[PDB]
Amino acid sequence: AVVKCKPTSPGRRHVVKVVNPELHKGKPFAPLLEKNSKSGGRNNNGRITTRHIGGGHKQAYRIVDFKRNKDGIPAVVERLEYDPNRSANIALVLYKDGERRYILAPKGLKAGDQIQSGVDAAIKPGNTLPMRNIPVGSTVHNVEMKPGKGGQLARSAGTYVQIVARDGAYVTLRLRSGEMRKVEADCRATLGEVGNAEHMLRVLGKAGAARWRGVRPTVRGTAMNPVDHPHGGGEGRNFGKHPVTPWGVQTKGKKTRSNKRTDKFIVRRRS
Amino acid sequence: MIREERLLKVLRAPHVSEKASTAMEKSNTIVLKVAKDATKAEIKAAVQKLFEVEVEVVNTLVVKGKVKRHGQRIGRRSDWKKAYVTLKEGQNL
Amino acid sequence: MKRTFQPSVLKRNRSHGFRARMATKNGRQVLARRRAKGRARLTVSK
RNA sequence: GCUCGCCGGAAGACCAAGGGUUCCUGUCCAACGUUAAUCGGGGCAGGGUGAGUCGACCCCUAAGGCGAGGCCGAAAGGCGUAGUCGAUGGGAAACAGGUUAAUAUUCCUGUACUUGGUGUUACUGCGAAGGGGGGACGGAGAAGGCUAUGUUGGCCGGGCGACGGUUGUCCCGGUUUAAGCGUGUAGGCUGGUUUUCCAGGCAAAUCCGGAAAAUCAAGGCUGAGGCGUGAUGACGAGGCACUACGGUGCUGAAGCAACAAAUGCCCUGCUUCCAGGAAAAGCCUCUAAGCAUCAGGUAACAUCAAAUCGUACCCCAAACCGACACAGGUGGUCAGGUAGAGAAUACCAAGGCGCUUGAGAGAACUCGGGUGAAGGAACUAGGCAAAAUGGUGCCGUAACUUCGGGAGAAGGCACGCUGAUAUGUAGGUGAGGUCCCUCGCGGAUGGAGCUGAAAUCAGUCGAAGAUACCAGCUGGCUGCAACUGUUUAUUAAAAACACAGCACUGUGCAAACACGAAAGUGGACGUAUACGGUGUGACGCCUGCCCGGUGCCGGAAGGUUAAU
RNA sequence: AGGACCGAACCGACUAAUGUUGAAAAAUUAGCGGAUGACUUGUGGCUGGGGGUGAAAGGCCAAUCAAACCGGGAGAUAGCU
Ligand SMILES: [Mg+2]
Ligand SMILES: [Mg+2]
Ligand SMILES: [Mg+2]
Ligand SMILES: [Mg+2]
Ligand SMILES: [Mg+2]
Ligand SMILES: [Mg+2]
Ligand SMILES: [Mg+2]
Ligand SMILES: [Mg+2]
Ligand SMILES: [Mg+2]
Ligand SMILES: [Mg+2]
Ligand SMILES: [Mg+2]
Ligand SMILES: [Mg+2]
Ligand SMILES: [Mg+2]
Ligand SMILES: [Mg+2]
Ligand SMILES: [Mg+2]
Ligand SMILES: [Mg+2]
Ligand SMILES: [Mg+2]
Ligand SMILES: [Mg+2]
Ligand SMILES: [Mg+2]
Ligand SMILES: [Mg+2]
Ligand SMILES: [Mg+2]
Ligand SMILES: [Mg+2]
Ligand SMILES: [Mg+2]
Ligand SMILES: [Mg+2]
Ligand SMILES: [Mg+2]
Ligand SMILES: [Mg+2]
Ligand SMILES: [Mg+2]
Ligand SMILES: [Mg+2]
Ligand SMILES: [Mg+2]
Ligand SMILES: [Mg+2]
Ligand SMILES: [Mg+2]
Ligand SMILES: [Mg+2]
Ligand SMILES: [Mg+2]
Ligand SMILES: [Mg+2]
Ligand SMILES: [Mg+2]
Ligand SMILES: [Mg+2]
Ligand SMILES: [Mg+2]
Ligand SMILES: [Mg+2]
Ligand SMILES: [Mg+2]
Ligand SMILES: [Mg+2]
Ligand SMILES: [Mg+2]
Ligand SMILES: [Mg+2]
Ligand SMILES: [Mg+2]
Ligand SMILES: [Mg+2]
Ligand SMILES: [Mg+2]
Ligand SMILES: [Mg+2]
Ligand SMILES: [Mg+2]
Repeated sequence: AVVKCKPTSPGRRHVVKVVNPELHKGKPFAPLLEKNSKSGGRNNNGRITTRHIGGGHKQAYRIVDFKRNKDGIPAVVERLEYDPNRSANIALVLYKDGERRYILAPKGLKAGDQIQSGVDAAIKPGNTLPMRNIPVGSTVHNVEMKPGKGGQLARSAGTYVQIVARDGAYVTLRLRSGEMRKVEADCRATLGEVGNAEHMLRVLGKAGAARWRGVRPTVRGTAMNPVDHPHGGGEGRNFGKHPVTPWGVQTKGKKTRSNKRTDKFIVRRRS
Repeated sequence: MIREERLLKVLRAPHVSEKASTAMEKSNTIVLKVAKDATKAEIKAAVQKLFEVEVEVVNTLVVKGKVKRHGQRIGRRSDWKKAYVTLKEGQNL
Repeated sequence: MKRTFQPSVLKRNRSHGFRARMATKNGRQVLARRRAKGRARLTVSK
């Protein structure tokens, strides 16, 4: 549920938070956790290569099953959990043979529901199979771009993909970006939408909240001196530049896609 | 713990002082300078063979040599090892 | 107030120590020059 | 030596870092010491640092470093696999007392504990670089039980007071005791046992996980403190001997209870939230290669071993960083009495100090303070600086408002002491006794003793009872920025930056973007409800017209147009 | 519950006086702001000079940063003094 906070303090007035009582309280399933090393957005030269990353809460990594290829063995959802590493929630599923895994929690899915993967699984939310066996028209998420490689498309909370055509060895997908894209039909996909669509209704309400999430301040170019940014200084507020990146490239409007190698899978670009 | 060539080189000298005299009267303990690289075991064996008395326990410390200036230049005395070697109650020498 | 030299032997030795000079071509050149100059102390040591 | 004064959440004590003999003793005084110096952190000499269980080393890993081969790069080199290092984190074990001029959880006395080797003996499936468990984890908050500690009483020793009183409801002091061992408490968690079966745990498993029957209701795990023991002891005012007057020896009373009580412990708990909270080994268990009367495992007793380095002294400072014996800087630990909400503040205790030129004088002027007639902002750029306000409880409190606020708005009243209610009350705590008991560190009953705010009534002293220290000044109009935050270390803290929110715009994942001749990497173990760049800047009511210029996006016909 | 309120430690640095051959190459005294957080702090690590880092002041990068420090080209050049 999304909940507004009362204004018992100015940093609370605008907070709107997503609170989901279906989610496990306390700790994750230890066997599926790894260490998660924060970067500050610096690379193996110690240089900041992506700005504005730093601080924010410590996080363990949950091992999520994006491939969903434990075929034929049914499994049941034990509980949904919070995953700090992503906007979607995850399900702890138990397989008939004693194995446990994490999957992306699709909308509607809950403790008790039964999932299954393989060339013959039932068409139902939470089930996974090659798209050559999902009816054209359906709605899917966690879609593979190469067979058996693992889900890469439509994983973020609330997202989904629609299979709009299948022909030859390929399906055509309407991605959430609006793009029409071809992917080969032996690629796997999971029936449903990703859960937690109410994610986008949160309002952080204060600066501290973005900090908890590891977002450091963005400094406007126009607020700098010429030596630092093409957006220069001035004398009082001054602009008169064509707007650019810090590196002198045209922000606003310049396409930066450049991949002849994959051009051929793109049926229609996003508008 | 021993080979006689090494044992003969391990004890260097009696150390004399009020603390060392008292350690003998009061505790049947003799105080020695021993080789720097000497170990408690060597010291114990050495004392036992050469001075021919039975040893209870050996304690050891390393003394830092004092520095002395000399106008613009310093000199430094040598570190050495001190051994508190306690003899068994039936006192000897 | 608080001054620029705040000691740490561990950090002294890691930045400037003999082994650190020896680890790179240019640090080994620091030692070469110092030995050619005939310095008594090549690095701060024990 | 006797007094006086200062600190006492420190100006005491103890660690780390850093220093490195500055420590103790003798001796000396030129230079050092802002003065003299017989003294010194100064000169010279000698002495002094004692460990299985305190730390390091050691085993284990974090960020990160290094890296056989390897990938990459004119050379130099960059990156990286297996590995190997790296604590600021995880991993065995010791306490109280005594002692030196100077060390002590290290020596001594007493009393313990840990992990290995070897033997003996009884029993036995042993085996890892592997599996599984465990180690192993956040923030906030609640409050019950405790201890540290204190207070009073009792107990024991001593006292009878320099000046009125002081044999009593009087004065002073002491009333301390560890680890370990036994007991398994307040309390926390969790159902337990058997059997059978299985697509998981890289093979294997008797272990974990999953499935199915059977059966019992109580089982197990964790756990402060208390009590006992340790202790036949140690410590203990004082006494009696001696003393070179610094000391040393011998001896040694009481050593209890009630009440209060942490921020320490139970608590790695419990409750709750979102921002969702290291790793690896030690440890427990499972098997594989294997080994099978061996080996190995478990136990009791015995026996051996536990090396090496550190250990002095300063440590919020005269010994470290500051050129100085420098109003500076420097991480952690401990927390006594009275008042007090308190770790604020004042006065004290233990402990430490009077800050290394002093003696006089009592001019101007400067610095830092106290008091001030009448006036009361007339000062000045400006109330700058001063002066003022200042506690608790209750009564009461406007516009405006996003309904939280504004608000401690404003303003008012009470406030010490003594007695009565009640020789100490409401409450808190809780003994004897009685009774039950699955008998205990148990339950009920019982209310003794102890402790104890607050109110009302009456009385009473002073000019003044929040008496000191301590401790808001209040209100009205208006510019700017929503707000908490950030910033020019050293003339600017602001209206500047950030900010949640909004928009534009790029980006289909080998993403765009960024560091890199490259390899590799960040973005991200993310995937369009995501990531980057740009502008605007909570919220409310809103955001109109202009595409000629410049910038960008799209276009293919025509013209022009490169190497070739 | 809260980037909530008052207020020590702790973090900061709004005003004034003093000091300015200082006690101090940035302090001291009286007042001041934050004080459960976008807090504060120890140990160790990473980023390197047209480079870093910057809630952006051209701030900071070992007591002078619109291009650090050291050594070298080096006796740069100096129609100036
Ligand atoms: Mg500017
Ligand atoms: Mg341009
Ligand atoms: Mg030693
Ligand atoms: Mg000396
Ligand atoms: Mg001395
Ligand atoms: Mg003199
Ligand atoms: Mg001296
Ligand atoms: Mg010993
Ligand atoms: Mg490397
Ligand atoms: Mg090589
Ligand atoms: Mg290692
Ligand atoms: Mg460590
Ligand atoms: Mg001492
Ligand atoms: Mg044996
Ligand atoms: Mg393991
Ligand atoms: Mg918790
Ligand atoms: Mg007590
Ligand atoms: Mg009298
Ligand atoms: Mg219980
Ligand atoms: Mg005595
Ligand atoms: Mg000491
Ligand atoms: Mg100290
Ligand atoms: Mg401090
Ligand atoms: Mg002085
Ligand atoms: Mg000082
Ligand atoms: Mg105080
Ligand atoms: Mg007057
Ligand atoms: Mg008057
Ligand atoms: Mg008036
Ligand atoms: Mg006027
Ligand atoms: Mg005037
Ligand atoms: Mg004023
Ligand atoms: Mg005043
Ligand atoms: Mg009255
Ligand atoms: Mg105006
Ligand atoms: Mg503001
Ligand atoms: Mg400034
Ligand atoms: Mg200022
Ligand atoms: Mg703006
Ligand atoms: Mg407009
Ligand atoms: Mg065009
Ligand atoms: Mg606050
Ligand atoms: Mg101040
Ligand atoms: Mg405050
Ligand atoms: Mg650092
Ligand atoms: Mg030249
Ligand atoms: Mg010249």
